[PDB]
Amino acid sequence: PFFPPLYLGGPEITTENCEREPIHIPGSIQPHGALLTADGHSGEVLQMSLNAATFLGQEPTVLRGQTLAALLPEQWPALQAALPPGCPDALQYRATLDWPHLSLTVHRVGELLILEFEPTELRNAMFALESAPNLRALAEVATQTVRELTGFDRVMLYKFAPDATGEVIAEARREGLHAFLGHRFPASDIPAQARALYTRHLLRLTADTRAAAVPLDPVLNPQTNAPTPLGGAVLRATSPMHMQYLRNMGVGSSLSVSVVVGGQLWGLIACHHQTPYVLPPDLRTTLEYLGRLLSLQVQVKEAL
Ligand SMILES: *C/C=C1/C(=C/c2[nH]c(/C=C3[NH+]=C(/C=C4\NC(=O)C(C=C)=C4C)C(C)=C\3CCC(=O)O)c(CCC(=O)O)c2C)NC(=O)[C@H]1C
Repeated sequence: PFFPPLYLGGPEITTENCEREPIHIPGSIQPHGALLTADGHSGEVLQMSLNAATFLGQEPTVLRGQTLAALLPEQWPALQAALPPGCPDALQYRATLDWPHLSLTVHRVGELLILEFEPTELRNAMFALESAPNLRALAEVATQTVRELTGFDRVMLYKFAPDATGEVIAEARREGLHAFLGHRFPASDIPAQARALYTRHLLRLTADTRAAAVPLDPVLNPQTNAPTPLGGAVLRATSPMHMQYLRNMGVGSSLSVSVVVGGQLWGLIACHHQTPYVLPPDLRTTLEYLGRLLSLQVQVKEAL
């Protein structure tokens, strides 16, 4: 069972109890975007990240209490129609706004809407994946294609063994970087609660491995007096234990995509950049689609 989070009197995480970190409810986000939560009926703004002013151009005490009908009068009616009560937490409403461009992503958890604001601004990929004659070739073409699309310094295909140890089975990397190909890593480097979360939510990232997390205020959802679930928010703050691991490897930006085969976490497409780096929201949607394509192709090939 999970420890309480830091804001409910829980301990700082050490290597003795990695697996008990409640990574899904950090109560904070990464600073390259802004997050609001709102009531799914009234559109009343219930929580905001403390940096929301410098993104949305209003005072911090002024935003709390207002409704989305006032703030987003064009989007509010379509948002309600798109995410009605009872819909699953995987469904996403997406829009592009002009601002004094911002990408808006919304999902629903229970009676709460979660709004993510970020600045914004493939045919041949599909047939490259289908053409591969064996599993190795598919792995190599997948990492090389993802690197061409994104510009990341390193793209790995990271495969889980039955005992949850991992191995880099294919790799595309920048000239001068040393190889991780064939190296194996202990199960605890990606602990059990992360592996479970990564089976339901297929993409996550750390844009800057040195940036401090920005709190949500208030930290608890006023509907429930309980933590806000952020498992489905890409702006979710990353575990400080993983951030340190990345800094010690010399990585400034990290992103991975889940490869899910037969409902099981088969591997990750895992990406590194040496400097901080924000991938555009449109291009993340493409990566997500490639992960599903790769999952189907990996399934049929493992028969042979
Ligand atoms: C005691 C805590 C430990 C710990 C926790 C932890 N790790 C993650 C997430 C990831 N770890 C990854 C491991 C690797 N990346 C690599 O490049 C290599 C080697 C080539 C390894 C072994 C990966 C890929 C992830 C996923 C995220 C990403 O793509 O960057 C988490 C979950 C983080 C989050 O989602 O908030 C946690 C809690 N890792 C340890 O090593 C010990 C100290």
